[PDB]
Amino acid sequence: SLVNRKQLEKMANVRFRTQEDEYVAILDALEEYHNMSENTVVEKYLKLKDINSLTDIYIDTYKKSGRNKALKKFKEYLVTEVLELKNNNLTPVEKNLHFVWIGGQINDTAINYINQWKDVNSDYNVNVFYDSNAFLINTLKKTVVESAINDTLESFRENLNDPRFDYNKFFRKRMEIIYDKQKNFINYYKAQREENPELIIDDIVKTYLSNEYSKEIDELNTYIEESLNKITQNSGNDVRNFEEFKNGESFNLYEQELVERWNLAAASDILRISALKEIGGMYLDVDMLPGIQPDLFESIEKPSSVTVDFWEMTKLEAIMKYKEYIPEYTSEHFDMLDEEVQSSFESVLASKSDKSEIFSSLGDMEASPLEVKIAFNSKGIINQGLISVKDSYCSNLIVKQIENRYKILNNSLNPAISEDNDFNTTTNTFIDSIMAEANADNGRFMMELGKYLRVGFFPDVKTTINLSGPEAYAAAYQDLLMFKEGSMNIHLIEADLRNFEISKTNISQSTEQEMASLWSFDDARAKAQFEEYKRNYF
Ligand SMILES: [Mn+2]
Repeated sequence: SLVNRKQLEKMANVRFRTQEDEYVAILDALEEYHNMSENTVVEKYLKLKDINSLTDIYIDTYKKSGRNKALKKFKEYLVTEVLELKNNNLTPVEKNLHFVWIGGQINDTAINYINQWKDVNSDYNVNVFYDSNAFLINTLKKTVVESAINDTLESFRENLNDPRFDYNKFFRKRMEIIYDKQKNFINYYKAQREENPELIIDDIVKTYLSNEYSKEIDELNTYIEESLNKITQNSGNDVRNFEEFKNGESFNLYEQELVERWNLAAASDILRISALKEIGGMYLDVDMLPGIQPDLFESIEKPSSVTVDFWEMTKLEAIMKYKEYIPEYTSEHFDMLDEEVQSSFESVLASKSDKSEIFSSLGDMEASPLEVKIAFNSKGIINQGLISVKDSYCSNLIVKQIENRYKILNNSLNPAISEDNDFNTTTNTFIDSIMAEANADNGRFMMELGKYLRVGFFPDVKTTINLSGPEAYAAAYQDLLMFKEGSMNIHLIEADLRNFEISKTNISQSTEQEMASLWSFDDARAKAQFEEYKRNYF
């Protein structure tokens, strides 16, 4: 239990000192808190936050007071009480599974993974959010990028052995022309939406592709038709009917990533947490699979010669090898096992008859109305999996985190692009404003924001992480545990964040597709990629 009024008066007692107005404010607030056993969890949290805020104002008011030590310990006590509130007051999690595939056609292996979730979760409603107006964004990005690569490679022309025409110069010029093409497109798009507001993204993109890159409108209509057909046959849920999202203050951010930057990952980041906040349930990336039944392989000890991750991949590859639920799944790891272990897998799996003996079911999940739960990998939290009751407190904190970081980004970015200038001068105005607005609390973050316009077209850019990805989740967690909003500099350690992990049993993250998805544009692959562009062009 949290300390009561008398107990804090004893902790925070200083002889011959009268009780100040602020102090009485703290003690009254604590007394009121212990009289809310019949209030909602959120209400109790808010009272704990009002308490913490009052305690801070007292500490700031009487800086060298003798009560500050006890009151600081009381702050710690408040954080612990919040953890107890989150842990001892659970609610049902709405039985929804949320996936996102936007900007193009969904491939067969994604639908195979989703189908696994469907098969062992018949009681859960499944949403695969898509954007029916924007099936061509990825196509636009691919063709603009390919055109930039050709322009740059021609730009090198004869001097290929000139050492100062290296991959760095290649990517700096390629970025320049990509930026020109991108702002050309954004201008045409805003012109069209002014001239004919009836038009949707794909009309504008299709006629743009026809005019500027000689693509065939008929082929693009076929591509749209087939993509729409495939996703609607697989639980498609159109984001253009997501009214709460369309009318909220994150929709313009979603469309910024979608149509201005062509970053389908950033847009999926924006959307998944709004979906979660409005509907509740569990969000998954399409390369995640259901958790394996815990006892399924209890009889097979993991050798010491293989890492934990190796063994996880092995389990899945065995299941797919002898049950064939997903065709063409890899066996790279399973095949490296000694013959005896291989047969242990084969026999355990021949023992089992129905997929429900291999994959577990989510069932009836419950969570705190304060929290959203996130997955973990060896590098920390990752939002490939999230669990939340509808309108949870943390889902609001995460939405606010993302909207505020975009506020900071766009406050400096929008003035620079408003002047029609090239990539380099635009970057200079933009970065100048960033550094002007930097301070100790947001320094690291701003250094990341600096690379915004290069996201997706340059090696070693980590802006999305800081803008819409895991950093905003960690920032929201800190907001909760600090009784504030707007954290920019994360000091929570892994033990703090573990208070929000999804049980390992609810997701299989070690899949073939996700190890594929784990590649980074690391500036060695940039070198290699340059080498197969000049090898593929000459
Ligand atoms: Mn992934």
